[PDB]
Order: sequence, then C-alpha cells, then structure tokens
Amino acid sequence: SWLLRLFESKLFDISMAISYLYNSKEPGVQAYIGNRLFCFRNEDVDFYLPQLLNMYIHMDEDVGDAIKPYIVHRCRQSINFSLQCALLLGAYSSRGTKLRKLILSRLAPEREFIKSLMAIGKRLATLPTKEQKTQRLISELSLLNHKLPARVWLPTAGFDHHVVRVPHTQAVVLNSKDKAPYLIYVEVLECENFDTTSVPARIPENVALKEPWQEKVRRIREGSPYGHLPNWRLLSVIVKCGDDLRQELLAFQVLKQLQSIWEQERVPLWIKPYKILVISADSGMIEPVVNAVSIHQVKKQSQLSLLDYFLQEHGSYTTEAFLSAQRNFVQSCAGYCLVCYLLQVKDRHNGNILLDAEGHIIHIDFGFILSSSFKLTTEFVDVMGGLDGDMFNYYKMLMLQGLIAARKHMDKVVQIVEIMQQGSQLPCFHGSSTIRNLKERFHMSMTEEQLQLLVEQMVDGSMRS
Amino acid sequence: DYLFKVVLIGDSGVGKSNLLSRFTRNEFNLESKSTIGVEFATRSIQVDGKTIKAQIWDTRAITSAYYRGAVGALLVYDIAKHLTYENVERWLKELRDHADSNIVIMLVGNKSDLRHLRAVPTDEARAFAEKNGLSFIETSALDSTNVEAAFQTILTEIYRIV
Ligand SMILES: COc1ccc(-c2c(C)nc3c(NCCNC(C)=O)cc(Cl)nn23)cc1S(=O)(=O)N1CCOCC1
Ligand SMILES: Nc1nc2c(ncn2[C@@H]2O[C@H](COP(=O)(O)OP(=O)(O)OP(O)(O)=S)[C@@H](O)[C@H]2O)c(=O)[nH]1
Repeated sequence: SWLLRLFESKLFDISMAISYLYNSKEPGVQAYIGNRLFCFRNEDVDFYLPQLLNMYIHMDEDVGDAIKPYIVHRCRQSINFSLQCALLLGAYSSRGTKLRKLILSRLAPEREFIKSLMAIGKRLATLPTKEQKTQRLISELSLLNHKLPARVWLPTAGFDHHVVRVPHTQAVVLNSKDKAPYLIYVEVLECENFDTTSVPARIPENVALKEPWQEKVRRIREGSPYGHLPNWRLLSVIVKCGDDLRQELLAFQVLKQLQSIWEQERVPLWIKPYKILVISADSGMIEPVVNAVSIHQVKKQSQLSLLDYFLQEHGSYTTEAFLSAQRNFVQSCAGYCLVCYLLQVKDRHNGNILLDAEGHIIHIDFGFILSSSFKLTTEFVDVMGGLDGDMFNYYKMLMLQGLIAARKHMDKVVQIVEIMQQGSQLPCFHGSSTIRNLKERFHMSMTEEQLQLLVEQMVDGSMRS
Repeated sequence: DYLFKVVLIGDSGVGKSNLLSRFTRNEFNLESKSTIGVEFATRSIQVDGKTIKAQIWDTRAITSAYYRGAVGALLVYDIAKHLTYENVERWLKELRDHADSNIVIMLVGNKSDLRHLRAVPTDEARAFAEKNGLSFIETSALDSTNVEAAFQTILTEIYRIV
C-alpha cells in the first residue's frame, strides 16, 4: 500500500508520474499512471510531451498503451495538440507510423501552409548572397497572401488564432549560408477557441529598417487591411529548412526547467528560453527574441567596446538606466554561465550571444552540448565594473546561489535529458556516460565551502581564454 | 456452520490476487510479488440468517484441482484491457470441460477505477451477461469498492440451491 499511498498524496505531480512510467516495470503501475494523467492540468503535462511521445515510440508496448488513451483524448479536443503530436511522432523515428497516421486521419490546410514555408526556404539555396535571397523571399511570401486567410496558425504562438496576412516586405534572411534560415512577420487574429471559430474573411489590398519591435508593429499596422481590428496581433518566426531542432528543443526544456528552479527558489538569475517547433528531423521553426542583436554586430555598427555601447545606449555609470542595464547584464551572465557549464555548451562566441535593449545577454546556438564534440572576456568584465568591482563579486555570489538551487532540483533536470537519450542517434548522447557525467557536474556530494572554491575555479578558467 | 467453495479464474494481470487480498485481508498493493502455484483464502459471512464460510481459489498449467468442489466461480476480466474480456469465451469452454455443470458464475469487470482507460463497456458486458447464464457486476480491487458486495452477492445467490 506504501506505493499507492505516495501516488495518492499531494507529493504526486506530472514529474513523478513520468519518472515511474519511465522506470517501473510493473504493468499495474504503468496502466495506473496512464489513467492518472487525465486528472492533471493540461498545461503541466504539455511541457513533457516530447518525453511521453518518445516513450511511446521506443518503449515496451505496455508503456505506449498506457500513454496512448490520454494522447488520443487530447488530440480529439485540439488540432493544435494533434499537430504537435504528429510532427513530433515523425521526427523522432529514423510503431511510430500507426499512431501518427491515426492522428492525421483534416490538417491539410495547416500542413500545406507549413510545406510552402519549407519549400520557399529550399529554393533560396541557389542564391549565394544574403541580399539576393531576401528579394526572392519577399516576392514569394507575397504569393502566400494570395492564399487567402487560411485557418492556419503558428503552433509557436502562445495562443489559438487564425493567420490573415504576411507583411512580406518586412521579412529578412539572416545569413548567406547554403541552407540559410529566414525571419518572417505574420499577422493573426486571436481566437477564444480555434476548434469552433470561422476563418476570418479576406480584406482587400489597396519599407524595412533597423528598428525596435513596437515601432515595427506601428509601421506594419498602419499599412495592413486587417490592422483596424482589436482582434489583431503580430507574430514572428524564424524558419529553418535544413537544420535539426531536436537538440534545440531538448535545450529549451532544460532552460525552461532551470528557469523554474531558480524561480521556485529565490535566486534572481535571468535566462531566456525561446520556443521551438519540430517539423521534421530536417526542419523546424523558432519564436525569436525581439529587441535584440548579436554582440558581434553590436560592435560592428557601434564601433564601441561592450562597456562603451552600454554607456551610450543607457547613460553613464551614475545613471539608473545604466545600473539597471548593468544589473540585468550581471544576472543574465551568471544564469547562462551556469547553463553553459551544466549542459557543457560549447562554440561560445559573440556571434552566438544576443544583447537586448534592457541589458540582458542571450545565448542562442545550442549545438555542441553534453557528449557532443562560457567565456568571461575582459570586455564582459569591464561592463561589470572590473574584477575588484562589487557588481562582479555579485556575479560570483549568484552563481553559487544558482548552483545551490540547481542541486535542490537536480532530478527534474536530469529526467528531461535522461529520457530524451532514449533510442537516440543525436550527437549529444554520443558518450557512454552522458547522463552519468551530467550528474557529476552538479557535485551533489560537495559542501558549500567546496562549491565556493569550485565557483572560483570556474571563473578563473573562464578568463584564460 | 456451512461451507461454500468458490473459484477465481481469468487471464493473468486481471486482479485476482488483490480481489482476494481486499476481500479477505482488506489490503491492497500496487507493487506485486507473483503468486507461485496456488492459494486459497477464507472469511465467514452471514446470508439469510445463516453463518457461512467462503473458500476462494487463486490460480501455470491448470491442474483439475481447480474446478473441484466449486459451487460457484467468479470469472474476472479487466475492464481496461479488452483482450481479457475477449478470452471470457475461452474461459467458459475450459470451465465446461473441467467443472460442475450446475455451478454459479459471476462475470466480473475489475479495475473500474480506470475510467479514462476503459476498453470494455458495461452494456456490452451485461448484454453478453444476460444473453448467457452468468451473473454480472463491475468491481474495483484497488479502492475498496464492491469487492465485499461481489462476494456477498454470489454467496447469497448460492444458498438458494436448497
Ligand atoms: C537555431 O539558431 C538560432 C537560434 C536563435 C535565433 C534567434 C532568436 C530566438 N531570436 C533571434 C533574433 N532576434 C531579433 C528578431 N528581430 C528583432 C531585431 O527584433 C535575431 C537572430 Cl539573427 N536570431 N534569433 C536564431 C537562430 S538561427 O536563425 O538559426 N541562426 C543561428 C546562427 O546564428 C544566427 C541565427
Ligand atoms: N487501477 C487498478 N489496478 C489494479 C487493480 N487490480 C490490480 N491492479 C493491479 O494489477 C496487477 C495485477 O496483479 P495481481 O493482483 O496478481 O492480479 P492477477 O494476475 O489477476 O492475480 P493472479 O491470479 O494472476 S496471482 C497488481 O499490480 C495490481 O496492483 C484495479 O482494480 N484497479
């Protein structure tokens, strides 16, 4: 009764459920939890959808069959949910096909919307320069508009909605590479429920520059047919036609968990998970951070040192705007340092770190992590006021605090990674001890005095270059 | 006073041993050590003013000790596992090969608590139930629901063979 006792206690959450489901070989428990999934709030379970669906594919039939009923139920009340299921099912197997086909068995409007977006991206491959790609993109996006408002939506969107219009002139391509990703803006009309609501009606059609996000909404709004409606909102996604995002998704979950952990404890670290949408093992979409640009390009347009740019855009070190910006910098540095260490994130450079208008940094390219094979440069230390600085001392204090916090919730993190490794051919699971090494990196055995030293050691390492 | 022998048969996993532990020791467990070979267990109740004692048989290859001296037999299936209901037909050909031709049968759907995972509707079962010569009920072994009821039902029904 002691097991059943626990499961009926307050202690029972979606996390625990998945853990037992993943580990327990008892079919009575597996089936029991499969049923208990229904009692939880939709939102809590949603976060673990990639794990659940992964289990279904790669685990014993017993395990799948316990999961399926809940899945089908959700699939039946939400096509969005249906969509994300179908997309994930396909991407994670290269058993799967049967449930996928059953769910797709309807979604054609959306699937064609997504197909076209992917199709667009692949054509730009023949155009060897960034600037050339953009013009081909803009024209062909205009053709989408010809497709009417289509009762299709961006799953990457926080809410249910219909897409009405694509402001093609505002879209831009981000690099000159062979399979370059591209950023687009999308107009949508918010819903109360997608599943019950008429696709909006077409409204007949009668310049792009570096600007803040809200100014861009202004500019786009004034020109748009649909802009007058209160229902109207502007979304944005990056389209990656030839890059795998399954590792990207995994990092997202880890970032999201770590964010909650530091949130649950009261450690004011700052980080920013950006939404991921897996479409295939080939292709995906990303919800971009607005009001942000790369440090590298920040340095090429400003001609300044990182500290100098801060001073320009916010004010001198005696101003609030600066001290606020410095503070946001320091908290975001400690956060991402910790993320980089724990996940062993590599290929870290100023091309991969964004700076937002409030002073936070944001890491972005989560290739090269874990088994697959962070820097405190003086430019960064300067913004912090230097090594002897109080704000710098504060940076070290947060890392220890954030480490102590992480240790208190290690299992939630490892779970995400450890499940994902399942039947996986991803480079991040290449080692024999990926999860084993990961656990070692939390240093659960260490005393706080020991951790202070380890934190110190970490910082010293980050400076050598 | 009196002595009523009842057997439990059905597919593996359907919940016989916990039916037995609920009914006879009022105990349940999610973690499970397999029954090796055979058990009975006993508890006495009263029906129609008379003190009775019930003998329940918990089932490898079916030796014919089972189905020996059974006035009644509870044939149990898991509502949440359709196959177990499907095999109720094969469990009755067995039972006619190895058991008394005037024996009391209750069809039992166990694990009624798994509402959202239900794979066998009560109506389909009860249709088959009264379509045939079996008595019918749904129980849940995990929570103490209808476990007592089930026995007391079959036991009351039995003494009526005066
Ligand atoms: C998978 O790798 C990425 C991860 C994050 C992002 C991103 C996110 C979440 N947000 C932004 C962003 N924000 C500005 C939005 N518009 C404004 C100015 O408001 C700008 C850029 Cl260039 N990227 N990006 C992009 C990419 S990538 O498009 O595949 N590419 C990778 C190689 O390095 C360049 C970017
Ligand atoms: N949700 C739910 N789970 C149950 C129920 N009954 C049993 N389980 C689980 O089913 C599993 C089956 O084990 P068991 O009790 O031995 O059944 P059995 O196989 O029919 O018993 P036996 O005759 O082979 S020894 C148990 O782990 C038990 O925890 C129930 O009524 N509801």
